[PDB]
Order: sequence, then C-alpha cells, then structure tokens
Amino acid sequence: MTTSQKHRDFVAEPMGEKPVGSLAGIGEVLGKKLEERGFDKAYVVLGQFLVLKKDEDLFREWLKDTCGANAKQSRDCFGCLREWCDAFL
Amino acid sequence: TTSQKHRDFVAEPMGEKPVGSLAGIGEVLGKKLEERGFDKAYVVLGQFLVLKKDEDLFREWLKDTCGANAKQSRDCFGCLREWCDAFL
Repeated sequence: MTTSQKHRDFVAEPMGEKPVGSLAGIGEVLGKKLEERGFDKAYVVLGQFLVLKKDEDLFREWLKDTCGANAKQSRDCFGCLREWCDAFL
Repeated sequence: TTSQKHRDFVAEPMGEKPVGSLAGIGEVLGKKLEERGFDKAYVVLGQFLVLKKDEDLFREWLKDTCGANAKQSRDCFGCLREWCDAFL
C-alpha cells in the first residue's frame, strides 16, 4: 500500500461529521483556508467533488483555486474522496 | 408519510442511480435537471452537501433549477436527508 495511513483511515468508514482536515492531502494550512471559505466539514468537500461529477481535472483545479493546494495535495485529496465514494456511495 | 420511492432510495447506496430515482423527481423535473448537468442522483446529493444540508436553501435551489413545487422539493430533500443519516 502506497496511500497514507491518513487516506486509509478516511476510506475505511463513513465520514459523518469529520472535519475537512481528516481528508488526505489537507493539512492544517489548507484546512484553515478551506474552513474560511465555508468548506468546514469533509462532507462539504465531498459535495463539491460530486457536483463536479468526480472529474479529477475540475476537482483538483477547484482545490488549487480555493485553498492553494499543490499537485500532490490535490491528488491525495481527490484519491481519498474517489475511494471513499467507491466504498460507500 | 413517505412514498415507496423514498423508502427504496434511502435503503441502499445510490451508486450511479439516475436523478429520477429521487423521491419527488418525476419525468419532467428529471429532464430539466439532466439538461443542467444533474444527470445522476449523486450530483444532486453533491448540491445538498455543498449547501450544508440546509433545507430552505436546498429546496429553493431545486425550485430555481428545475421548477420543483413545494411537495416535490419536500420529497427530494427528505430522501437525501434520510439517505445521508444512513450512509454518510
């Protein structure tokens, strides 16, 4: 397994009310910028991922534009949501 | 009360279900949702979640987007709310 433990923990169970910082790739710096834009729970970011029809390009560009995520951070966040959805949606 | 359509939706993961599997979303509403990019139930769930599950704002968005009346938007909200309580 090449995913982070943090990815594995997120994808192992429903997310409920977990904060945005529970997503892989979302450290404290990105999580603060997300919360300040209203994306305060992980499920709100899931919401954006789903409204963008799970499209990697659009979602990763949106994360960059919204909180300054770099390529690795946006890849990790996308992959964590994609695998969560495959498991639970 | 709830419809069997509601109960069937809230009983399981929605996967790739079409937007018309949502309670309240009949043929006319579904067409208009699909025309605007909301072709699958999970895209509408997405909008519900971006709006932080807010009943008033989601039901207003649905009316603005596809013309849902009050019963249709009530039905659609309630099915997404109960689905999230079971699966999210």
